[PDB]
Amino acid sequence: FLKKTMPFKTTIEGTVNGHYFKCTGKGEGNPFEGTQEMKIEVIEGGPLPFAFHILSTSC
Amino acid sequence: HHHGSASFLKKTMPFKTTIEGTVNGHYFKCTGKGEGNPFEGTQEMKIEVIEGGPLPFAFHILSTSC
Amino acid sequence: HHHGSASFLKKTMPFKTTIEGTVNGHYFKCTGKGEGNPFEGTQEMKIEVIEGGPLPFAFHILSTSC
Amino acid sequence: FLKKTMPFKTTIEGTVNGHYFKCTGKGEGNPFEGTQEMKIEVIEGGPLPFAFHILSTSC
Amino acid sequence: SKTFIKYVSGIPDYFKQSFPEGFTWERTTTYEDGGFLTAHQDTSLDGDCLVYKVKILGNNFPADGPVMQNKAGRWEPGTEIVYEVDGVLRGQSLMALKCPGGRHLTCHLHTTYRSKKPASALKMPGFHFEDHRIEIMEEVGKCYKQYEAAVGRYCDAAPSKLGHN
Amino acid sequence: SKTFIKYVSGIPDYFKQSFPEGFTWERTTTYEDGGFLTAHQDTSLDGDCLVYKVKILGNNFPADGPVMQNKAGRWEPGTEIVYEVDGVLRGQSLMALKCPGGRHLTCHLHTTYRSKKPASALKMPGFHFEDHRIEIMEEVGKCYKQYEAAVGRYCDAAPSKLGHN
Amino acid sequence: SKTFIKYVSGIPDYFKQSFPEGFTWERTTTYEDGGFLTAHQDTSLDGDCLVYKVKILGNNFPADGPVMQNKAGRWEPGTEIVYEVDGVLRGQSLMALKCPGGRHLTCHLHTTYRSKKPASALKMPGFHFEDHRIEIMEEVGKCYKQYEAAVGRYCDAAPSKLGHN
Amino acid sequence: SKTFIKYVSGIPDYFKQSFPEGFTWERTTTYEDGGFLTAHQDTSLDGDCLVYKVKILGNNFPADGPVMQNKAGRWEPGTEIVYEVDGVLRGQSLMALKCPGGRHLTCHLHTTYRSKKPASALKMPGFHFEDHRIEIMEEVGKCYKQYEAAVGRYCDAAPSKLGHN
Repeated sequence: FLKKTMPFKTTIEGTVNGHYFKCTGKGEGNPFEGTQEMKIEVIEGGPLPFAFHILSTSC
Repeated sequence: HHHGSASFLKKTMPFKTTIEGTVNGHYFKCTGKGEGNPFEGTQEMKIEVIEGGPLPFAFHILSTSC
Repeated sequence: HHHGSASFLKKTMPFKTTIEGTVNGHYFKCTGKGEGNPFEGTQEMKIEVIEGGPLPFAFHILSTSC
Repeated sequence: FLKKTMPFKTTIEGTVNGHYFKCTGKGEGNPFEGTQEMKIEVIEGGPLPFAFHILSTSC
Repeated sequence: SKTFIKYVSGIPDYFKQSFPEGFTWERTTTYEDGGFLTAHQDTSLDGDCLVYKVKILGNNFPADGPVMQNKAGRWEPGTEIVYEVDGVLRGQSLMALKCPGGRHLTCHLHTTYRSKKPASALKMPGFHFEDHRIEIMEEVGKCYKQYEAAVGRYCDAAPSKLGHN
Repeated sequence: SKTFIKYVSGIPDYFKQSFPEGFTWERTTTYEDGGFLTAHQDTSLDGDCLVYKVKILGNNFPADGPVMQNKAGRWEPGTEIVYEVDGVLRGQSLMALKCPGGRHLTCHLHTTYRSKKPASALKMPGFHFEDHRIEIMEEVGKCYKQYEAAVGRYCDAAPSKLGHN
Repeated sequence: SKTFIKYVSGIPDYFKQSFPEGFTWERTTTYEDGGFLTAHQDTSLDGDCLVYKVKILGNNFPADGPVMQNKAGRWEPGTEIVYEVDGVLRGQSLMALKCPGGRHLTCHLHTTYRSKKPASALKMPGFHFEDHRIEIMEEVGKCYKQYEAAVGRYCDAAPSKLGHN
Repeated sequence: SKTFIKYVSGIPDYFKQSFPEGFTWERTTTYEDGGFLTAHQDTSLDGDCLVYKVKILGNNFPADGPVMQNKAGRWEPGTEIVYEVDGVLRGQSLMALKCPGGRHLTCHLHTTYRSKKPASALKMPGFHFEDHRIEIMEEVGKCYKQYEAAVGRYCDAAPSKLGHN
C-alpha cells in the first residue's frame, strides 16, 4: 500500500484574524526516506494578508 | 442624549445561530434560536445538535460560542 | 454572631515587610512599613529599597508581593 | 583556565510549596566532552517531600 | 453574543455601534488540563434578526477529563478584561467549570473583537470589565437551553484614590 | 497582604481565620512579553504587628519592555478567582499595566495560599472573587508608597436564575 | 504530512501502520506574541494518492507582528517529542521563526495524532523525537513551494548510562 | 551546569568564553499540571573549581501530582533551542517526566543566560540546539547522584537545501 515514492494532494480552508482563504496543493515524497516537497496555491483569499509560514505545519 | 428614554429603545431582539465544528476528531453541527434584551444585557437561546449528536463531549465548551 | 458590632473589631493593624530578590540578575532588598483596616479591606505602605537601589526595573512587578 | 577534567561544587537554597530546603553538591566533568556527574546532599529540609527531579536542571 | 450587554458608567458599546454592518470575534480558550477550543464567529443583522455563524475547532481534550467524559458540571460566573489594541478590542478572561464533585477546572479565554465599521467611525471604550454569568438552564446530548447575563463596567467595588476609572 | 480584605455575603475569611499562626502564599506571574515574577511569602503575627517575609525571583523580562525600561505606567484594577483545592486555596487572576502611551501589557497570576492552621480548623470559602485596586500613590527608585483596596464577593452584578452564588 | 518520516532504531511507525484507513491530527500552535493557529487534518489514501483535508482557525495575531506584517522570514529546524497518551499519540514542540534581520519569534505546538485503526491493531511507539526541517523553497501571497525532511529517533547524541532509549 | 557541553560545527561557546568572569542563568519551568519551578544561578571559577550558587522558588505543585507524591520516575532526554536576544542568550525547551507506570508529565523551560563579560567581548552563537540527557544514577529524599551529557549542534539529521545551518 505505500511505496518508496508517493504523491499527495491537499485542500485547506481557513480563517486567520477574520480573513478567509482556501488553498490547494500537490506534492510528492519518499515516505520511508522522510523527504517531501509540494506546491501550495491560494485559490480564495489571495494574496494572503498574513505570512504563509503559519500554515507550514498544516499544508 | 438622544433616545430620550428607554421607551424608545428596542426591548428585545431575536437571533439565530449556525455552528459547525470538530472537537477531538468529532464533527458536529448545531442550529440555535434565541432572544435577548440588548440594553438589559440578558439573553436565552435553545441550541439543537443537528449532526454529530448526541455530542460526545460536554456542551459547556461551546457555551461562549453559541 | 459574636463580635456584636464593629466597635469591638480592631480598626487598624500595622505591618512590616522584608523583601529579598533577584530580577534579571539584579539583586535587591527592601523594607516596608504599613497599616491597614482589616475589615474595610484597605491598606497603605511605604517601601524602601535598602540594597540594589535605584531599582533598574519597574517597582510595579513587586506590587502584589510587598 | 578550563581543563579537560574540572571539578565543581554547588549550594542550593529554596522553597517549594512552602517547604524550605538547602543542598550542597560536588561533582566533576569533562567540559569539552560535555559530560559530568555529581552528588547532591540535602543538608536542610530533608528528606524532601517533593521529587528531587524538579531540581535536576538547577543543581 | 456580545450585542446583549448592559454597559454602565457611560462606557461606549463597541458592539452596538458596529451595526448595521456587524462584527466578528475570534477566540482560543486554553484549558488547564490541555484542551483547546478555538472559534471564529460572524455577527450580522438581517432586518431585525441577528445572525451568528460560528466555526469551531477543539483539540487535545484529555480522554478522562470532564469535557470528554461529559461530566462538566456548570460554569462559574466570570469577568473579562476588555481593552483596545491596534484599533480593535482584545478580551481576556478566566473561567472555571464547577464539576459535580465540587472541584474546579479552569480555562483562559483570549479574544479579539473586530467591528466591520472602520475604527474611525467608532467611539472606542477604555479598559473595562465585562462580567458574565452563563447558565445551562436545561438539557431538554442534542438540545440545550442557555442563558447569559452580562454587564460592562469599571471597578466600582474598589475605587481609586486618584480619580482613575 | 491578604489580611486586609472586606468580605461580603458571609464568605469565610481564610486569612483572618489563620491567626494567630498566620499563613503563607506563593505565586508565579507570567507576563505576556516573556517575563516571569515568582514569590514566596510568609505572614506572621507578633503581638499586634503583622510581619511579612518575601522572597522574589524575576526573570526573562525583555530588555526593551516596560518593566526593564521602568516605563510601566500604572496597574488597572483586577479580579481574582479564589477557590479551594486539596485543602488550600488557589487563586488566579489577570492584571494589566497601563503604560504611559495608553497601551496595556497583561499578566497572569497563579497563586496558592496556605494557612498554618490545619484545614480541619478552618471554614473554607467556596468559589468567589477578590477585586483589587493597587495604586502607587507616590514615588517619593528607592522609596514608594502603595495603597490597595480589596473586596471578596460573589457575582452580584449578573445574578443566577437558579439560586447559585 | 506525517507519512513522510524516516524512523530509525526500530521505532514503530504510527502513521504508516494506519493505512489503508488513514489518520487525523489536531493542533494548536501558541505564538509568544499572542497569536494562535489551530488546525484539524484528515489523511486518507485514495488509490496511490495521499489526500489531505485541512481546516484552520488562526486568531489574535498582533497587527504589528511579523505574521500580520508578512515579514516572518524562515522557520528554523525543530524537534518534536512524541509519546502515547490514553491510546493515541501526543506531540509537542517549539518552533522559531527567524525574521528578516535575524531575530526570532517562537511558538509552541500541541498535537494529538489519531489513527483510524483501533490501537489494538497498532504497534505503539515509545517516547521518541521527531526532527524536522521545513523550508520555503520558493515564494513563487499566492503560490509557495515547501520542502520538509523528518526523522524519528531516540537520543543517540547523548547516550544513556542506564540502558534507556 | 552549562560549562559542560560538547559543541560541534564550530558553534561558539558562550559559557566557556565567559571565564574567568563567569555567568549567570535564570529560568522558570512551567509544568503542565500547574507547578512552577523558578531558579537563579551564579557560576564562578575559584581557582580550578567551578562554583555554583542556586536559588529556587517552586510553587503550585498539585498535592495529587507526581512531584508532590514523589512518584516522578525519570526524565526523558530533551533538546533546547538557544539563540541570542538583545545581547544575551535565550533558551527554551520541553522536558518530560516518565512516571513510574510509563506515562509522561511535561514541562516548558524558559531561560536567559547572562555572561559576566560584555557581549562586545564575546563571539555569539547563532540559533542552535542543545541536546541533553539527565540521569539520576543513584537515589542513595536526601542524597542523589546525577549524570548529564550535553551536545550543542545544528540540525544535521535533516539538512538544508538552501545553505542554512
